[PDB]
Amino acid sequence: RGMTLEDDLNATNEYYRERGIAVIHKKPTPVQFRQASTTDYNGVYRGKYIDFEAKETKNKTAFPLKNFHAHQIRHMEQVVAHGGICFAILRFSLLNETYLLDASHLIAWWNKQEAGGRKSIPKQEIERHGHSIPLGYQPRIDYISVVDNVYFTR
Amino acid sequence: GMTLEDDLNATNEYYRERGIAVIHKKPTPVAYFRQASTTDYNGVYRGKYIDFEAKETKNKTAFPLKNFHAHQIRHMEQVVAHGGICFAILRFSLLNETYLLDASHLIAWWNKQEAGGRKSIPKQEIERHGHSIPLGYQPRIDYISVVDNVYFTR
Ligand SMILES: [Mg+2]
Ligand SMILES: [Mg+2]
Repeated sequence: RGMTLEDDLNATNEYYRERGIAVIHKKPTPVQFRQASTTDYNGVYRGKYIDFEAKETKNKTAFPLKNFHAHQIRHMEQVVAHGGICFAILRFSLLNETYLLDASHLIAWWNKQEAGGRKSIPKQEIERHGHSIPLGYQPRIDYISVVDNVYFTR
Repeated sequence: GMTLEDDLNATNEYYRERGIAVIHKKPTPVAYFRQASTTDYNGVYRGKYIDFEAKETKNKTAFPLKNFHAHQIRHMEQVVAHGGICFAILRFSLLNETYLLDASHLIAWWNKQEAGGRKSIPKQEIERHGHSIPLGYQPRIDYISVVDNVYFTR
């Protein structure tokens, strides 16, 4: 059960809410299936606005940018400009490795792609600029532990 | 668009395009319409989490609490506990009056119902504890001007 990144995040976000750690939800799918103009997850943690998109790939050496679209990137650009904590949770399924990558890096790669660059982010770039997320029983994907250390004054 | 919802859509689009704030209305949960587990609007402004519900009434002396449900109130309580800016935008359509009321007040009034309290908030109470929101061509409902003056230090 619960194999996909989406399933793991559902279990994780429910845990964070029920245990009083953070209030983050996956936005309902736009019906009136239309394509969303924002990222799928957002909420509040320590008074700050948290916003992220989560994608996974079977690729073992690079993360395909086709997993994202222009509107999501534009939205992330706006969130960053307004002081929100924005990132992508990227999983390499076949390696059981999940990373948190700040939106600034995803935005840059998306733009480079648009400028004629490669259409996938090399995994080494994600390891370099991103943060490995601890996996466990509960929460399954402890991305808040990473958010704490990266975006707040410990 | 004449409804409060339409006015907020036009207002939020303006705020995003002008680089003032990034706020969106969440899609309605779904040929069966599911009831939302959170309030309809959230986003970021000046690095803070913003969250609100917007309702309107044709009543000219009090705002019916039936316009909100338990799930939304509980969500607001959680947002407040986690340091977010949370409020309700209440519009008296026939008076052409729109107010911002902090969640703390809405929560208090809503919880008093089960105790035997009235099922509506007197407009006088909203004027007393709430804040009138300036109306215009663009933005139509300038609630961010109120948010900035009420939740941030000059
Ligand atoms: Mg999306
Ligand atoms: Mg709602």
